Amino acid sequence: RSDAEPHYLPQLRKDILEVICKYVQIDPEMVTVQLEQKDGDISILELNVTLPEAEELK
Amino acid sequence: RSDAEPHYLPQLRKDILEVICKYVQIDPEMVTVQLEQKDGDISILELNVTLPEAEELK
Repeated sequence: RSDAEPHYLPQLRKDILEVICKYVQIDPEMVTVQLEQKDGDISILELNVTLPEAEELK
Repeated sequence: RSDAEPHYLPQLRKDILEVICKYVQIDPEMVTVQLEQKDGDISILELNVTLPEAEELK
């Protein structure tokens, strides 16, 4: 797990998953996660959030 | 603001920003946000997180 070096980066992404859950309801397999980097000692953690339909919830 | 219809989607992304702050420290202009959709009544909220260098923090 290359994201284990910090131990917080993956803690925040999983948090946004529970966060979107507190306000909505989606699975972890629906949210993608991908880290990138720039030529200047910089990183870029991007995460896709595929939300499904919704209507039964009011 | 097309993301104002739900009022929670943008609340979770801003939360992950503060979350990465509680465990680290970055600006909102460093994290990108982009929503997408599929041909099946589905959405895809992707957000880039450009993290800067780090060392002064122990």
